[PDB]
Amino acid sequence: DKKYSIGLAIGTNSVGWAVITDEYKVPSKKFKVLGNTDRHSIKKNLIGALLFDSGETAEATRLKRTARRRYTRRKNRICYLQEIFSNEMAKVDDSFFHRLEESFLVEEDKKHERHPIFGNIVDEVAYHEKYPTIYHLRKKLVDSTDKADLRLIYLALAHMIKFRGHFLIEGDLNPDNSDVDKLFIQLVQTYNQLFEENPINASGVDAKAILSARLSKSRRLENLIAQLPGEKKNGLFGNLIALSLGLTPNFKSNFDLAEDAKLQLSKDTYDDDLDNLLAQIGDQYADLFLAAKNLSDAILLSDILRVNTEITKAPLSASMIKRYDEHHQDLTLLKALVRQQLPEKYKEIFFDQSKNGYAGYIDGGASQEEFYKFIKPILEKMDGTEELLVKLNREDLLRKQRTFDNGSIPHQIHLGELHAILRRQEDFYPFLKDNREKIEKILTFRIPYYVGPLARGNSRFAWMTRKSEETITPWNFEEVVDKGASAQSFIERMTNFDKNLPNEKVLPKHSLLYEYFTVYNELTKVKYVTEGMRKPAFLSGEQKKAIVDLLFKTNRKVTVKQLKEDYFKKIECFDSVEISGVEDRFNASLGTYHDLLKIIKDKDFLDNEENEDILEDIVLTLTLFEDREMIEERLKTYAHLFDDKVMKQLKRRRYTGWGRLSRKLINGIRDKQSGKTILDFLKSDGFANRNFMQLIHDDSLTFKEDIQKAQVSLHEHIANLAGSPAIKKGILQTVKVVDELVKVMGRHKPENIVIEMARENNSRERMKRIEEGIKELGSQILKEHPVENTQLQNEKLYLYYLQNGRDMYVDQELDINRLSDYDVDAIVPQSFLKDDSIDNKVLTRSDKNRGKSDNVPSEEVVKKMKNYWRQLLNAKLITQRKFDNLTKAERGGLSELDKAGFIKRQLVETRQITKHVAQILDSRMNTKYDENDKLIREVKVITLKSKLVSDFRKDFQFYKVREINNYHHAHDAYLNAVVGTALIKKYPKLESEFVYGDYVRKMIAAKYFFYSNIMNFFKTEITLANGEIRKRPLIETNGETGEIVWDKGRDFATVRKVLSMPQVNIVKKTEVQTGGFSKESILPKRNSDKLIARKKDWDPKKYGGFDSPTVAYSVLVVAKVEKGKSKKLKSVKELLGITIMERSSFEKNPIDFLEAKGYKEVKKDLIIKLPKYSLFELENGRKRMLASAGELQKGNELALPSKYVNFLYLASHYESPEDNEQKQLFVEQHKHYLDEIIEQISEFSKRVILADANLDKVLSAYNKHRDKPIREQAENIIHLFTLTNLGAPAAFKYFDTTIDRKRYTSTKEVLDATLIHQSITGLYETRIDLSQLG
RNA sequence: UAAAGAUGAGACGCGUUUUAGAGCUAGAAAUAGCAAGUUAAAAUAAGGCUAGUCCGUUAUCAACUUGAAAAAGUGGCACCGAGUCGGUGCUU
DNA sequence: CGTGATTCCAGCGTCTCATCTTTAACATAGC
DNA sequence: GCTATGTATTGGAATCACG
Repeated sequence: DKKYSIGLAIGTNSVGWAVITDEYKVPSKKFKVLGNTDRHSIKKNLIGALLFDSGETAEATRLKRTARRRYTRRKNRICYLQEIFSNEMAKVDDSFFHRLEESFLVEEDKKHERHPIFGNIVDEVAYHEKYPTIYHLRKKLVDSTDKADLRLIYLALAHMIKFRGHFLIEGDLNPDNSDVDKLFIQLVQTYNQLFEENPINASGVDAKAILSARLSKSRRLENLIAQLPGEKKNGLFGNLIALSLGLTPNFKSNFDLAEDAKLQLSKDTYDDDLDNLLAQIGDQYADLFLAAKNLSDAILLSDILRVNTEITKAPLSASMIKRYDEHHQDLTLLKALVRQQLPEKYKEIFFDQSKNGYAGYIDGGASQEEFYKFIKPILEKMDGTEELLVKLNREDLLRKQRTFDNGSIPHQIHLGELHAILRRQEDFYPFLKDNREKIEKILTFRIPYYVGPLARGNSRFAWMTRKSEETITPWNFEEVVDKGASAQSFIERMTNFDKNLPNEKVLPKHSLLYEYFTVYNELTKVKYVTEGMRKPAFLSGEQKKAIVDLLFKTNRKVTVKQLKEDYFKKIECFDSVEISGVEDRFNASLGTYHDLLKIIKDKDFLDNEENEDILEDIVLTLTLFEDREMIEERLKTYAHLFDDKVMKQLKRRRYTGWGRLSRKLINGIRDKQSGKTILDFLKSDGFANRNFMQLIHDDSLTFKEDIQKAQVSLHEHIANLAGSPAIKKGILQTVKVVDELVKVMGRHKPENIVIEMARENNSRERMKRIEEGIKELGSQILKEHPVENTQLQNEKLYLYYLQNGRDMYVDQELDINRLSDYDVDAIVPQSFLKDDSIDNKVLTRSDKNRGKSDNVPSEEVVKKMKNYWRQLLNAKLITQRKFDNLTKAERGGLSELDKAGFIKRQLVETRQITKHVAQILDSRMNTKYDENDKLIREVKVITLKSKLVSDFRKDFQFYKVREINNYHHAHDAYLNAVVGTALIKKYPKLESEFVYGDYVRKMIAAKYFFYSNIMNFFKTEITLANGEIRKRPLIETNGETGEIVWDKGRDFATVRKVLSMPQVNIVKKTEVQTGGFSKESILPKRNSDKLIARKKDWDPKKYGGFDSPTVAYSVLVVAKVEKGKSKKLKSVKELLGITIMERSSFEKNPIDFLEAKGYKEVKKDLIIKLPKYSLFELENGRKRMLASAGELQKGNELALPSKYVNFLYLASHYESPEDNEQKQLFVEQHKHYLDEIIEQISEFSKRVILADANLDKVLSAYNKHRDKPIREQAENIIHLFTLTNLGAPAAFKYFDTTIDRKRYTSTKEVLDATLIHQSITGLYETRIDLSQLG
C-alpha cells in the first residue's frame, strides 16, 4: 500500500479536497460506473471540490415563528372579546359577528348582507358619513354621554384591542399630564424651593422646543444645559432632566450616597428605587421626583400627541381627527391650486395610480416619502403654496391615520381610552360594567418573556410548567402557569452544563461555594519564605482557615502585603516573609460573603454550615430571576430568618453571571479510598497542596476515573459547535468527504490530513488619522498638497503622509514625483514576521539606508531618528508597537526568542473553529488508545492558515483567478496538502506548534535555521535582504532524517502539471430545496392559472393569491395523458415540478397525486427523483444542472491553460521593480496571445454554452475595443469569464456593452440525456440512460 | 475589561390582498367633465393533529441492497500519457 | 402560434429580555 | 500543548416581437 495524505480547504460555499502520494503527485484511478449505460470504468484524478449553497441562519425562521404566534394570539384576543359580547350582541344583531367574519368574501359567496356593520346600505352610508374614521367613533364614545349602539362600542373596543401599541413603558402614564412646559416650570419651582440657596434661571429657555425636538436625548439635554450656564449635565438638575428624558442618571454623587443610585423611570423597579431614596436623604425630594415623572410623561406625549388636553380625555383620537381635518383642508387647497395653475398635471396627480402622485399615494402603492419626493417640485413650481411646503418640510402633509410611525404609541393611551369608554357606557349595559376588568386585562395582558409559548409538551421551544389541566386564559394566567418553575426553566435550559459532568448543571457565578473553591484553589499554591525556613512550604488547613477568617472574611479584597503583615507578623511573629505564586493583589475574593454580611448583618449565620444550602438557595434566587416580584415570592420561604428590611435589601440586591464548574464536581463526589471530596482535598492536602487541576488529573484518585466514566452523533456533535451555520455545514461536508476518500483508498487511513479554512467572510479613517496627526504636529503638508480619500488607498501615498513627507530612516524629506523610485520595506523582514499591515511598513528612499536589513534596523538609524519617531508617535502617526520595532536595536535587537515567537505566530492558528474541526477529525480518524491511556496518532490532523498558501502562490507564480472556474478550490486544497506535508517533513519538531495533539529556543541558531522564515526553503534563489542573492541546495532534505523533502527539479514541474490537469472532480451538492411555499407578496386578482390560493375556499380568480412556487425536487414521470379531444393515451415523459407545498401530498401517495395532475398509467418503479443541481450529460460533453422543473444551468468548467491564467493575473494587477518589468514584458508578449483566450472562450461557448447572440456580441465588442489598453482588456476578459462559469447564468459588462444572461428555460433535451448520480466526492458515479425509459 | 456573532422567548408598527365604503352630471353607449380619496372587517405562508394561546421556511439528503429509520453495506492494482480523461500491462 | 428575446421582480421597519459562544486586552495555577 | 482560574441571486411570470 502507498501511504498518502489528504489536503482540505474549507469555505462558506466550497470544500476542496485533494489526495497526494509521495513526490506530491495526484493519483489517477479507474472507478466503476453503475447504471444501465455502456461505460464500465472511468479514469478520475484524486483532486476535486464540492459546491453547495451557503448555510442559512434560523433567524428568518425564528421571526416567522414569532409572527405566527403573534397573529394567533391576536386572533384569540378578538375571539375572547367576541365571546364577552356573545349574548348581548346576539340579542341586538344576530349575525353581526358572522358578517364581520365573512367580510373578505365576494358578494357572490357571502351568506349574509354585504354591509358588515349594519346589514343595510342606508345605515352604513349614514354611519360612514357621521364617522369618517374609527377614531371619530372612539372620540365620540369617549366624550359623548348618550347611549350608543352596541355594535359601535364593539368596533371601538376591537380596534383598540387588535392594535394596542407597544409595552415599552410600564406603570401609569397619566395622559392628562401633557404640559411640556408648565410641568417643567412646576418642577423648576419645586427644585428652587428645595434649593433656595442655588436657584436656577429658567427664564428665556423654551422647554417645549428643546425637550420635544426630534433629536436624541443627549443632544437635547446638552441644548438645555447650554442655555443654563450655571448648571451642568451631570448636576442634580441635569440628572433630573436626564431621568425625565429616560436616561440613567447617577444620584449617588449628587446625594453623596454610598449606594449607586441608578434610577430609570421605564423599569418597573423604579418605584422600589424611589423607596430606597425615601430612606437615605428624606421625603422632601419625593414630590420633586413626582414632578419629574410628570415631566417625563409630557415629553413622551410631546411627539406622539399634538392636541389640547382639556377638550377631551382621548388625546389620541383627537389628534387623529385633527390630522384628518388637516388632510382634508390640504387636499382641497392642493386641488384648487393645481386646477388654477397646472391643469395638465392634475390628471397625473389625482388619477394616475401608477405614478407617485396622490392617486398612487392613496389607491396605488406609494409611501409617504415617495409621495413627498414626487410632489415637492410640483409644489415649488406652483404659486401661493406656503403652508403645504411648511408641512412637507415637517413631514406632516396629507398624513394618514394609519402611518408607519404609530409604533411609538404606548398601550397606556389605548387602555385609558377603553377605560373611559367603559365608564361612559356602563350605565346603559350591565355586562360592560361587570366585565370591565376582563376587557382591560385582555388589552393589557402579555405573556412574560420568561414563560415562553403556552404549549403542553409538543413544542421544541417550550419550557412552561403548569399547575392544573385547563385552558390558559388571560384571566387565570397566574392560577395556571407556575411562574417560578417556568422562569427557572427559562434560564436553566440555556446555561451550559459542566464540561467534566455533562449531565450536571453549572453553579451561579456568585455562589458562596464557588467563591470558597476559587479562594482555596488560589491559596493551595501559596508558599511563604522566612529566615528560619530552609525551604518554602505550603499553608496547612488550619493556617488557610486562619488566613481566610482574618483577611478573606474581613476585607473585600486581600493583597499580598495584607497577607504578609496581618498574619505572619501578627500571628506567626514573622518579620520577613516572601510569597510565591501571587503578584499585585489576589484575584479571588469573597464578594458574596461580604455582601451577605453587609445585608443580613449576621457573620455567624454565614459561618454556619447548616445554612449553606439556604445560602445557596438565596444566591441562585438572585441570579435566575430579574423580576423583583419573582425574587420576593421565592425569598418569602426564608423570610422568617431575616427581618423585612433584610428582605427588601435582598430584593434590591441582584447580580448576574454563571460559573463554569458544577456543584457535584466540587462537593458532590467523594474519593472512594480517602472519603474526601474535591473541596475536602483542597482544604487539606497534606503538605503537597494539590490544586484542582492536580486533583482531577491524579491517577491515584478516583476523581479522574469518575470524570472519565461520567463524560461518556456526528450531526449533533457538529450542531453544538460555536460558529455560523454555513461554516458548520462546510465542516460536516468536509468530514463526509474525508470518510469517502478513506473508503476510496481501500480503507487505509492517511498519514496526514491538512486542513485550511479560508476566512469568516477605510479611506475616511486614514484621512481622519492624517488630519489628527497633522493638527497635533502643526505641519503644512496637507495644506500645500491636497489628497483625496481614494488616492490614499495606495500604500506609498499613505506612508508618505504618515511620515510627514520625510524618510523614516534618514533625516530628509521625500518628493511625490519620486514615489515611483521610492521603496517600501518592512521593519521586521518578511523572512522573520510576515506582516503586511501599516504597523510593520516603512516608506524609504532606498533599503540600503536601513543598514543591516537581515536584522532590525541598525542602532545608527535609531540614534538618528529616535526623536523623529517619538514626535510621530506623539501625533498618533505611528503606534507604540511600530516605534518599539523601529527602536528594537537599542533593546537587544531581534533576539532568538523573538524569532521563536515569530515562528509560533506564523504557525499557530488563532481561530478556535479550526481547532474544533481538527479535534473532531482526530477523534473520528484515530480510535487507538494504548494501554498507557494515550491515543495512537495514526492520523495527523494538521492546521494551516490561508496567508502562507497565498504567499506561496504569489511567490512561485501559481496564480489563481476566482472568476475563471471553480478549479481554484481544488488547487488550493492540493497546495495546502503539499505545503503541510513538506513542512511536517522538513521540521517535524514543529508538529506540536501546528498539529493538533499533545507531544523551542534550540531551533534558532539540531538548530533548524538562523532566520525565522519557515517556507523559505522552497525558494530556488534566496535574497539576503542586502542584494546578496544566493542559492539554496537544489535538493532540500531534513538533516537529521536525511529524507528528501523538496526536489526543485521535479516538485515544481509536478505542481505545474497538477495545476494544469484538465479533469477535476467539481461536484455541485444536489439538495432538495426548502423554505417558503412561494413569494410572500400577494398579487391582485388576475385571470391566470399561475396564482396560488391563499385559502382553501378563496379562488385566486377572485381574491388573488401567491405566485412563483418554489420547487423542492422535480420528478421524471413516464405515464400517459388524455391527449387531444379523442383522449388518446399517448405515452409521455416529462419533468413535473413538485412544489414545497405539494411535497407532503406527493410523498404520502405519489400515485394519486400524479393522477390528479392528468397523468395516467403511472409506472411506480420508473419514478425518478431529481433534486436541484441534478447533473445531465446531453452530448459532446455538454453537461447541465437541473436548476428547476423548467430551467437549466451551465455545468461544465473551462480548463484554461496555466499560461493564460498567469497572463491574466499579471496583466490585470489582480493583487522588486525588475520583477515587475519582466512581468510587464510577459504581459506584452502574451498580449500577442490575447486573441487565443477569446478563441478558447468562443470554442467552449460553441461546444457547451450554445449562446449564439451573446457570443457574437462579445466578439463584436472585443473587435471594437481591440485598441483599448492591455490591462483594461484583461479585466474585461476576466469579466467575460462569467459567460462560461459554472452555475446560474448571469449578465456581465464588457467595457460599456452590457450582455444579459441567457436562460435555458426548456428542459425537453435532458429527457433523452444521461443522468449522473455523483457521490459526495463525485468519484463514484451512477450514469443512467434516460432515453431507455418509455 | 470592551466589542461582535449564534440561539431562544415576548411584543409593536406597518405593508400587501378581497369586500364595505351607494359616485354624480351629460353623452344611446363607448366617452368627456365634475365630485370623493385618509377608514374599517378578515387573512397574512396552503394547513396538520398531538387540538395546545401547539406546530408548519433551521439543520439533513448522489444511486442500489438491507435496515421502520437513524444507520450499515455495495465499486482492483501498477504504468504511459492528458481538452474535462484516455491508452497499456497483471487478476478478474 | 410556438418561440426566442426582453423586462420586472421579489414583504418591511422597530422594541425588550435571557443564554451561549467568539474576538481584542492580561496574570495565576497545573497534567 | 493544552486545560482550567479571575480581569445579491436568480427562478417565475409576464410581455414583446417575430419568423
